[PDB]
Amino acid sequence: RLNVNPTRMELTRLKKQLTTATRGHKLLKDKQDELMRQFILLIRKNNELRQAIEKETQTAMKDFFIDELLALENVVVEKNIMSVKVPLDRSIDGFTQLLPKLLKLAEVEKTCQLMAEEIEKTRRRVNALEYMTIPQLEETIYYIKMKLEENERAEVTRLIKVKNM
Amino acid sequence: GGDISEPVTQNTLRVVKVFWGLDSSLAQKRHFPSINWIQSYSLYSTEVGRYMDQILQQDWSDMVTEGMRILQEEEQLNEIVRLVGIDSLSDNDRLTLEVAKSIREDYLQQNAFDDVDTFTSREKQFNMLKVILTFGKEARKALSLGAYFNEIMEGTVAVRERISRSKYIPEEELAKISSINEEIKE
Amino acid sequence: RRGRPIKQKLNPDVPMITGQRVIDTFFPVTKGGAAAVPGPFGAGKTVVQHQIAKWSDVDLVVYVGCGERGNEMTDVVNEFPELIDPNTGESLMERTVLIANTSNMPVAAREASIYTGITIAEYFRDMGYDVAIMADSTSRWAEALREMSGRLEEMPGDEGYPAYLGSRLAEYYERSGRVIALGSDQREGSITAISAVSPSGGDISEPVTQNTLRVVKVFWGLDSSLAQKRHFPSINWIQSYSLYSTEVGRYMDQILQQDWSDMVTEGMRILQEEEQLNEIVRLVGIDSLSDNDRLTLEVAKSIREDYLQQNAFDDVDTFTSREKQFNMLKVILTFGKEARKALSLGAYFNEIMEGTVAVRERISRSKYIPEEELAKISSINEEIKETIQLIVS
Amino acid sequence: TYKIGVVGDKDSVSPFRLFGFDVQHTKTEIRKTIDEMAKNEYGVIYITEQCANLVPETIERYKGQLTPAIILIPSHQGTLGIGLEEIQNSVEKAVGQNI
Amino acid sequence: DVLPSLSRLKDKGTGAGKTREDHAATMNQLFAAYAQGKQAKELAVVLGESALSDIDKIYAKFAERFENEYVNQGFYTNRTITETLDLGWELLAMLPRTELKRIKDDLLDKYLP
Amino acid sequence: DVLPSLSRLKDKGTGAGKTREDHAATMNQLFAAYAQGKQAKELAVVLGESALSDIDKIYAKFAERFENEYVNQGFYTNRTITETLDLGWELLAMLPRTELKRIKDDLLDKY
Amino acid sequence: DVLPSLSRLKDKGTGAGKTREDHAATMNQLFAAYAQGKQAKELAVVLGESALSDIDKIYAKFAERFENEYVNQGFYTNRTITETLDLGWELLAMLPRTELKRIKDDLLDKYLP
Ligand SMILES: Nc1ncnc2c1ncn2[C@@H]1O[C@H](COP(=O)(O)OP(=O)(O)O)[C@@H](O)[C@H]1O
Ligand code: ALF
Ligand SMILES: [Mg+2]
Repeated sequence: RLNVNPTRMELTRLKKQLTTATRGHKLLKDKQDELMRQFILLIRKNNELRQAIEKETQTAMKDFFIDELLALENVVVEKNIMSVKVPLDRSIDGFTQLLPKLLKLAEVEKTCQLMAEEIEKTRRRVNALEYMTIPQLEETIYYIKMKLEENERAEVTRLIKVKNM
Repeated sequence: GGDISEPVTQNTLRVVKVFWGLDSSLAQKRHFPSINWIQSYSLYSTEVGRYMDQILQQDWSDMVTEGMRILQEEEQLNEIVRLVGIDSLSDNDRLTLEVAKSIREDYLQQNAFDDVDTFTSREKQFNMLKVILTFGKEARKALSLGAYFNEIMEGTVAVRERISRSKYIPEEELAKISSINEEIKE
Repeated sequence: RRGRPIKQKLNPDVPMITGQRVIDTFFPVTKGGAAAVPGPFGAGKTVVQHQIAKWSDVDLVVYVGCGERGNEMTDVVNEFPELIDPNTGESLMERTVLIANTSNMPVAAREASIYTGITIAEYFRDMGYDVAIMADSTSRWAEALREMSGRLEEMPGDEGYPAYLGSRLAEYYERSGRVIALGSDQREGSITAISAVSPSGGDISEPVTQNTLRVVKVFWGLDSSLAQKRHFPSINWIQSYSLYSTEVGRYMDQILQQDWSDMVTEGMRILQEEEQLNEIVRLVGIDSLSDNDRLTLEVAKSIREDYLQQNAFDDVDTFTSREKQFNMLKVILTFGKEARKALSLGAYFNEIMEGTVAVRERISRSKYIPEEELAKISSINEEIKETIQLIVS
Repeated sequence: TYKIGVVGDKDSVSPFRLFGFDVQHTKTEIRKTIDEMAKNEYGVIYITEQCANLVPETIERYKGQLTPAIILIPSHQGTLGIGLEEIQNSVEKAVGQNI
Repeated sequence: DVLPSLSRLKDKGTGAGKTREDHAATMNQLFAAYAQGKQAKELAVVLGESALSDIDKIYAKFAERFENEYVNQGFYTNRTITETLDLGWELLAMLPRTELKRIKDDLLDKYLP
Repeated sequence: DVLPSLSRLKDKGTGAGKTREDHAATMNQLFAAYAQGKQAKELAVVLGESALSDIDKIYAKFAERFENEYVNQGFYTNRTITETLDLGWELLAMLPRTELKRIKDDLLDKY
Repeated sequence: DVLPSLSRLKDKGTGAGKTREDHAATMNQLFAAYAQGKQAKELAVVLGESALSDIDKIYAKFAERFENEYVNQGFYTNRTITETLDLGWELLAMLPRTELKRIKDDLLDKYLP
């Protein structure tokens, strides 16, 4: 439990912090359940994309004086989805086709990684509240209320003894 | 044990009008004078605001209310943000955090031993407040110009330091403090 | 009520061989020292005392059944006449005087039973013997004083107990220690105090546990969660301590002629790193741990269920000689020593774990190796290097 | 505007240089060069599945930042689950069931 | 603070002939609108402003105005029962009708500006 | 634990002629940065190392060295006051000059 | 709940003539299988079902039958010591013989169905 001095004023303050903590734990897991929904549709799409482009890019690589000809044509936007920012000669012909195909593969695979990173930040946010913050308070409140009662219980006890004097 | 629920303090606060509650958590952090702003109060804060509004002919009672509101808003944020964390803090809310930090370390934090911080005159207490308050008010207009949070700070570290040593300005050199209002706008 | 006189007290620097590995290694009690065992109900306070009353290198044990169960006392006078020492042939009952005043027995007699035992423990101390005094339990003596205090209409102090509870406890533990007994012979006698504390709800903030911690230097804090997971003896390695570990470390290092204090400190460093790691595993995950840190948790796991765990009713583990403890801790430490050698060379985490499955079993059964076969343990050290070398290649 | 860097064997990634891409060709050498252009605000950093297994630490740390994206690409011989392993491990660890 | 404050006899005090017919309905409407607006402002602190919808942005704006314009009237400001109820409707006029569920449409179409 | 600890007679016992001219400014600068560094470490162990701000992360190491090297010195080490104050600046050189706000430019420049 | 429960004198109740010779061996293997099974059942809610291995889902499935068939008998269902041990042996057949590390090969070949 977090170190604290037992007082009636501290009891009510820790009582209000736990109620806000319990609701905040509810909301961050809702964000955890939500992220799991938009990640899952995007991830399955990426998995199918990645598999298709992978094999297709290799077969392009598979089909691929040659040094002198390659000597001498030189040719990401920030979008916020939810709480996460998201970025936006036959073998030669296959290369140019794949080059657009790889840019969309880059601005999609990197998007899923940013979803997984924010998923992990929220996940550990949620986990700490359930395993540390809220339990530390729950045990703290127990000790606080314990002390106050026996203290007033032992305080009125001596007052009965002083009354006999 | 810092327990103000004892009868001595409780009976005292039923007859006094001003309460300067000292906090241990701020004293250990070398914050001085370690007066708990949320916890402390003053029944004279209303009438002194009316007098101070007249002497310097400035709306002092409501710019003091704005400073107390900022410190009150931080305590609301800090308590909802201790456990949740500030990573999802909105850009607008983050400014208030940097406004409250400036109010706490620049104005409230003062050391008696240094000859300068020991005394603040009525003209100095206004100029420093005028810098920090107009900052949070005009930098609000900066963040409402489609600006990200990270930016306006990074480009104002030079102004934000002159704000730190605003207590240090001698009484004669007060123009130094009042000149921070135009550079923060620019 | 008045302790027997001596010439002068001596510093207890001779570590006692209790046979319990969690004790003699990390939290050692010296001959003449004072050790408190506070724990909740069914956490293993008495069982620890029964093992100490039977595997200690002492000339006489004094067991005080202060307010405990009546079945806990009948079990003594039946099992002890059968615990024959294989060297001298004398039973354990021949080497022990026990005093019994159970819970339902007169309440005031609990105080008399405590002072009766320590006086007998002092009578044999003056003969130059090393006597061990067992108090089971001191929390019931304290209730008798609180009960007596309520009858005398005295001003209660902390939680109803009389205000003189600090002195009565200090008056008792100071009657122990390694002494120079009276007479011209200048002989060395000692009294080792092993008292059990039974706090309400396992809360050590209660008065009698705090006053005991002030006057003793060994604290065997039992944990209820460990007693539930069948982790026995249920000694919390994070909260328990022994102020003799430094002096015992100097003495222990010398006889072994090995840096044993640096092996205990390193083994302790792994267990304290396990506590810091378990907070991250529950927060982030075990899969989020690095190969070196996940190795630390596995090496610390070997320290727990192979060295700290000791069954009281099993013959192979119930006792562990001093030479056997060194071979066991050296093998567990040699595991991580060569494992970090492999991780820094390029080996993976699971590559070392899956390739050492056969060797990892031999360490977990090392506790059941008899004292006449200690060469099996030390041979695993050389065996580990051979298994590690092929894994590297 | 950001630049695109490519890492891999000469035969497999050479034609990428005809479009204006930083085409480069051991673990510690890729680690220093990848972090070099990453500090020079590179947009996407394509790497082969053979050179990336030699520097998983560099990828693991670098993937967190949004501005530079490290993408695994096949070579002239192929891959062995590098895309799938990065994708499927991020699923089972962040969702709870393989899809 | 009106959330922990209660009046055990307010039902007879407010109504037709007493004050106005819309006294009981607007009370229960502004009461739930504040608790929802206060939790929405906290949702902007936990989940950020991006999680707040178009309706939540109005609820957070309601509580902020209800604190500063309704309750915050002044220790020297006498407001008649007529001026009090009409102010509540102006603060409730920010939310769409779909938000105002406690008030029946017979009286909602009578006073809502 | 130097955060809850305090001495009340020291202001008149430090300064130029007694110990060092700049003792008071370093001292004040130390505690404040240690308090925040300890505050950040208690956050690292809960919300993760990466979740901590980079500015705070420099502080997280500030408090780590300020406990194992500054405070941890052994029960038989008599370090001089000059060696103690020089050590303290070395622990303040980690943080950038802009974050040292309770040391004046005159004392910042000379040390 | 047998995890927090305990009987400190059960040793003087187990063994031949006081109970079936398998009593002590079956008791301790059932306990360890439940403790691991509940622990695995907890892992399925916190980290999903994909973070547990094939042997983990077996112990989790065993803990379901242990609580629903072995413990759940009914307040008017008197079992005997024979039927109790026979019901426990039937439950151990789910776990492989290599996982029953606390029962010697002897009692395994004699009672395991
Ligand atoms: N070292 C041990 N080895 C094996 N079992 C133990 C050990 N210590 C305690 N136990 C188990 O815990 C139970 C209670 O132990 P005991 O010492 O009587 O508890 P208390 O703390 O109440 O004295 C015993 O019946 C025993 O089964
Ligand atoms: F069994 Al106990 F202390 F609970 F002796
Ligand atoms: Mg007992």
